[PDB]
Amino acid sequence: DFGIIVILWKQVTVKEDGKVPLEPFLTAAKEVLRVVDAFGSGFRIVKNDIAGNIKKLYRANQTVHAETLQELIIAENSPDGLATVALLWLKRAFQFIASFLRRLVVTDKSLEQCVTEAYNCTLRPCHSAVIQKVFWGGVKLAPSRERFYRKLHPDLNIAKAKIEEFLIELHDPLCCIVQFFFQRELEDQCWGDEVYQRKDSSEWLK
Repeated sequence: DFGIIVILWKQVTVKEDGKVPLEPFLTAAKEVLRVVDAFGSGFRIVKNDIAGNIKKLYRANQTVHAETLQELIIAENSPDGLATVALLWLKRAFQFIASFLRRLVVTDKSLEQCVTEAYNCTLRPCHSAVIQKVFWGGVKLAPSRERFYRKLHPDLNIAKAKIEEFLIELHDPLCCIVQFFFQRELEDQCWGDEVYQRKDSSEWLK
């Protein structure tokens, strides 16, 4: 039931105030692991990374009881806060996953060049040289575009249709966080996928 990812991210409603709901965002964040599960063990860094992040956000949020991501980060007011460093990395991961899945659903480039350009414009600068080698090691274990699609949903056309709707819904909450971490001067390395990150949420398809 991969399509559930579309519905949960839609629940991450960013209205005019530009705030991201904390619980709808985190439930939906957990369903993104469906992506590293279809990629396989070579995505361990991304899988464990996101996971430790979804968990740490819950752990951090407590006495603060922030309702949205914005309020939670404001309460810590510190680049080294547990929740803030965690969301910086979680966002970077979805920019990567977003930058990746797009290069897969619209362009005709291989999955390999896909993981490369995606990584190259997001997390690569954030990884020490030794960790970059672990990631490239993991890309050696990558499926082809078709096996990737079929591990998400038995029917290729649906899996593809459903990643497309997902990317549409992940867009504003993720981009709200991206632009927000800069307002707080917390992002100095990861720029992400400029196209996907352009204001419109369906533009990147054309």
